[PDB]
Amino acid sequence: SVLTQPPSVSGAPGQRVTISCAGTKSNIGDCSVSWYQQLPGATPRLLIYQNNNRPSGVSDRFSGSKSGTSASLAITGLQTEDEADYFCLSYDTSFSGWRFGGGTRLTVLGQPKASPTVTLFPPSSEELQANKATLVCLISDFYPGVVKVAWKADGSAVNAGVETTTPSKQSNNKYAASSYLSLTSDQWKSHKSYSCQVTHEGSTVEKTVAP
Amino acid sequence: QVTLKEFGPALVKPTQPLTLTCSFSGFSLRSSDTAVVWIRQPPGKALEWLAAIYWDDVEHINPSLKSRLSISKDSPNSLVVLTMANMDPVDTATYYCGRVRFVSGGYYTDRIDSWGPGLLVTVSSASTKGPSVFPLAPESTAALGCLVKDYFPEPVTVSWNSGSLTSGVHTFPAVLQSSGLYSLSSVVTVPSSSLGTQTYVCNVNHKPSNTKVDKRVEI
Repeated sequence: SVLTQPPSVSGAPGQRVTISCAGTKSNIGDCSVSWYQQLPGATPRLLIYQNNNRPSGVSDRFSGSKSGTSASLAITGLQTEDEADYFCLSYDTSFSGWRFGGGTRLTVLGQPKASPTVTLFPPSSEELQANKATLVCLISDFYPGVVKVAWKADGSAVNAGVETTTPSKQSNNKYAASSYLSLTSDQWKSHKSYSCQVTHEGSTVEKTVAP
Repeated sequence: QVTLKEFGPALVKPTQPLTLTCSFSGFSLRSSDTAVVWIRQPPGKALEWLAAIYWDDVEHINPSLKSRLSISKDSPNSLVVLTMANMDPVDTATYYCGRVRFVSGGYYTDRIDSWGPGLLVTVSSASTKGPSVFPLAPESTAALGCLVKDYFPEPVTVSWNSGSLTSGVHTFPAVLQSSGLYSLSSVVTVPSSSLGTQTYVCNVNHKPSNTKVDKRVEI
C-alpha cells in the first residue's frame, strides 16, 4: 500500500471534498488510476477509471484529477448518501503489480440528532429448558453513532457475561448495535429484575424485564 | 448486464489451501478487452489485488503472494479458479470476483467494473458449529424477533415468512463471544393489532453448518 490516502475525510452537506492518493512515478505518475466507492457493508462500485472518466450511471458530482505523483477524487454537492469508503487503484512498474490505497472513510455531518430506540427481550422458555438464559438488548436508529451500554441487575451493576457489539452504520446512515447478557436459567430466576441502559449524547435511557 | 458469483468454503484450517471459483455470466473471457480478477478485503481494512487472468492467458498475480497463489480459467464454461496455499488466520477476508476491462494498448488502463457479492472465508482451527434458534417476544406497534445463538463461522442470513415479510425487518450484525462463537438477533416491527391474526416465522440460514431452521415467534 505505497498509495497513500487520508484515513478520514469529513464534510458538511452541499460542500466539496477532496480525497488524495499519493504514490511514486512508477505507479500513479505514469499509469492510469481508478476510484472505487464502498457504501458501509456493501460491494465496491467503480466510480472513476483512467484518471478522470466516469462510467454510465455514476453521478456528475464525482470527478478525478491526476497531477504529478498524486491523484485525487473530488466530490461536489456532498450528500449523506456519499458516506462510504473510497479506494484508488493503480499499476506499479517498479513493483510489477496492482496496488490499492489504504482507503478513505467519508463522513457527512448535516444529519439530525436521533436518540436510540431500545428494545429488550427476556429469555425464551425454550432456552430456559436448556438451563440457559440470554438477555438481548437491541439498539438502533441513533445518531451520532456512539453509545454506552451498562447492565443493572436489581440495584447492583453487571459486568460478567456481557457482550456488546460495536456501533454499525445502517442503510439510513443511522447507527445500530446490540448487547447480550448470557446467564444460566437459575442466574436469571434468582434476581428480581434486569436492566439494559443505553447512554447516548448525555441522556441515559433505560429498559427493564423480569421473570 | 453482467453478474459474477464466488464459490468456496466458509471455513479453512490453518496451513490448508484455499480454492476459490468464479462463475460469471453476461460477458465472455474470450473477449480481447476483458479479464477476471480476484480481490480480497480483511474485516475493516483495505482492498487487496490478489490475481487476475486475461483473455490471452496473461496473468497479473500479486508478487507479494506469488509463491502461494495460482490462477486458471475455463472460458467456454465461464469459470475462473484461484488457489491460495498455506492459509493463515491473517488471510481471513471477504474474497471478491470481478471483471476487469481495459483498452488494448493504453498502458495499464485496466479497471474493475463488475463485482461479485464476495465470499467470506474464515481461517480457523475451530470447528463449524450451527446455532440454536430462539423466539423473541414480549401499545401502537410491537417488536418480534429471533435469537440466533452460538454459531461458527460467519455468515448467517435471516428472512421472515420465507421472505414475504421485509418491511420493518432489522437484522443486527453478529456479536463475537469470548467462547469463539458468534451470535446475532433479527427483529421485525409489526402492528400490535396483527398479533392476533398474523403468524410470524423467522427463517434462519447457516450454510457453513448446512443449518436451516424455521421458528414460530408468538407470546
